[PDB]
Parts: sequence; C-alpha cells; structure tokens
Amino acid sequence: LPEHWTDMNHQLFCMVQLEPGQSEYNTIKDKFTRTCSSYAIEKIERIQNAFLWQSYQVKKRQMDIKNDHKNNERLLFHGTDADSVPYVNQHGFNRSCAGKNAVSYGKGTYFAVDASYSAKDTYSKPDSNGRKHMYVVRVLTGVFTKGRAGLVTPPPKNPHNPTDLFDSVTNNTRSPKLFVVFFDNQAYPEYLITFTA
Amino acid sequence: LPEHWTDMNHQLFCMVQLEPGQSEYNTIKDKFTRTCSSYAIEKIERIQNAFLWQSYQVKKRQMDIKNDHKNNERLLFHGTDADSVPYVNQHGFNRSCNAVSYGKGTYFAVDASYSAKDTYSKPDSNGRKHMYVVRVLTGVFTKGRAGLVTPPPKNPHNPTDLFDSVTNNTRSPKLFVVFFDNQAYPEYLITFTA
Ligand SMILES: O=C1N=NC(=O)c2cc(OCC3CCC3)ccc21
Repeated sequence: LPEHWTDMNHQLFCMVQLEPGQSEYNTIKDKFTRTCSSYAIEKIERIQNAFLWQSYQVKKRQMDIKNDHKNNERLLFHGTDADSVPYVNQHGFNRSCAGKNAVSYGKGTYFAVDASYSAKDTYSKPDSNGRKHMYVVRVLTGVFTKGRAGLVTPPPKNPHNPTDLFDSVTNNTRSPKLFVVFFDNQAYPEYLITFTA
Repeated sequence: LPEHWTDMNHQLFCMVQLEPGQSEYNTIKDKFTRTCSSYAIEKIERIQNAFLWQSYQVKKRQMDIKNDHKNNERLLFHGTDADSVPYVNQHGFNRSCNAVSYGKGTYFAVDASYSAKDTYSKPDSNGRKHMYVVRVLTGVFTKGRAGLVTPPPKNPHNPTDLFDSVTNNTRSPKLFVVFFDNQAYPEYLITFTA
C-alpha cells in the first residue's frame, strides 16, 4: 500500500479528507478549476481501498509488461450520482451499471480528460442538498483507437487476430476528450471531489 | 505460477495437451465422465495463462481475508462455442458477451452433463464440442434471480457488503453465477464429441 496513505489499523477501506494548502489538495483543485472555474469545491477525499488498489496495480504491471515503454496510465474525471458513490468507493467502476453515453463509443465506463465534461448535471447529478460528485481516477488507457457504439470490449488491433485487443477506446485519437474501459480493475478511484454551484 | 504447470520458455500464455493415462489427465477425465461417460474425449489441454492466474490468485487472497476462512473455491464446468475458445483462453470469462434467469453474470455447472448440452457446448462444423473445467470463487452464495448485475447484499442495512456469487438452489446447488472479472480461472479445456 502507498507509504503516504494514513494508517488504517487492519481496516481495508477509508476516505481521508485533504487540507487546502497541501500540494496534494492544490494539484487536484488546479486540475479541476482549469475547466470548472465557475463551480466551488466543498472538499476532496483521498480514497484508500486496499483491495481495489491491489487488483488495479496487478493490471497496471501486466499492461506495462505487454505494451513495453508506453505511458499506460492517465488521470481522468468521472462524474456520478450520490446513490453510486458508496458502490464506487468500495467496488470501483462496473460497466454493467454504466448508462448509454450521448455519443457512444462502446458499452463501457466513460472517463473525461476535462472536469467540465464530468461536471454536466447528466453525469454529476446534484443531490437533494445541491452537492455534485466527481472522481479523479487513475485509468489504464494503454494503446487506444477510436471506438464505436457496438463495442462490448475494445476492438482487435488486427482483424485476423481477434483476441489481441486495444486497451481502451476514445472519441478522437488526435485530440482525445474521453476514454472507455471495458474491464474490472482497469480504473482506480483515487479522489472524490464534492462541489457546488 | 503453480507447480503442475510445465515450463513456458519465458512466455505468459500456453495451452498444454495432457498425456492420457497420467494422474492429471485421469483426475480431469474422471470429473467429466462422472456424468458424461457416453461422450468421446479427443483431448484435454491445461490452460497456462500467467496474467489471468495472477488476477484470480489476488481475488482469491482477498476473498479468503473478507470471508475469514479458506473454502471459497469450487471446480465447475462451462460449455462454449468453438468461436469463443480463443477469447476465453486469453481473456477468461466476460459477462458482457442463452438464458440468464439467475442474473447477468457468467454461468458454471456442477455437472459436466449440464454444460454438454448443444445450446452451451455448440458442436462445430466437425461435430467437436468444447467445455472448460474452471476454478470459481463461489465464496458465500445466495439464490439468484433474473436481472441481477451483481450479487445481492448479505444485509440490506449495508448494501455494499455483497454475496460472492448466486445459485439456482442454496441447499443443493447445480449452477453458480459470478459477476466480476477474475472470479473464474479456466484451468482445462476438454474437446469431445457425442
Ligand atoms: O456451461 C454453460 N455454459 N454457458 C452458459 O451460458 C451456461 C448456462 C447455464 O445455466 C443457464 C440457465 C439455465 C438455468 C440457468 C448452465 C451452464 C452453462
């Protein structure tokens, strides 16, 4: 488990509230405000989930071996409804629970490059107290191609070798604005931003 | 990587045809012929997929901690069509890919006879049928129902603490459904005919 995490005392899960003025808080706030300057952050919590971390780090090591000298990991945003937050915190991102996206590049979990995309009410639905929720997520994007609405897994790199797959898909390979992942433990929810208008 | 695997010359995936009449082949043949003795076995292959095995062993250690006991694993059967065999060998079982009466997961049978039905182990253009022997993390289980995307909670007072799998019948189970990647490791592939 990462050495800067708070001691959990044999606990496998906890949320840690970050302090404004710490570099850890301030970098997430800057990443968010770059495209969401009109919203205000209530708090940022570090997600310490031992089991999700273990499974994710195993998948990362495998993709680092398979792809050899690629930047396989991106830090991306995911807006969700309050009713989903307890499940994501404990179990991560389940494609079986994902909605149809307004522009579908496949049936998977969607992650945004820009916080502004995730900040739409359609993804970060305001709760009964006007709080919006967005995860900051380590995503194994690996080698990616433009997706298509029919995909249930990423497409093959070569049609004559149907099982050798891209790691993820995007809307545009030249200027990616979203990524779609189709497998469990390909994304680690690292921070939860609670924010308001 | 388990003792009974044979050397892979620094590769991460291999299918190894078992030798008839040796202990390993005999163990797997007997599990199948318990209910499928009228079939003809052409071959049994051991699936050596390092990455699937790693991801499965991690989930096993996690389930052994969560459940506070070490009896979470069952050996079950899965019939599939010939065109799905390369995908399962390389990537394992994928719920996103027949009836799903007990939930939208991957189905495993207690009896080879159930998986030997032509609707599951679809005969290819040469009459050959395919069935996996699968290590499955069934863990603590409950009765499934149509439309589940995950197992139910163990107590709806804590809705995120889930059963590990569902079944048709808790007292005398004949099939199990799992809803997560890397809860099932395909260990052997049986090629057989009617
Ligand atoms: O071996 C199988 N391979 N693929 C399946 O979809 C499958 C499904 C299965 O029960 C599905 C429903 C009938 C009552 C529940 C049993 C076995 C298999």
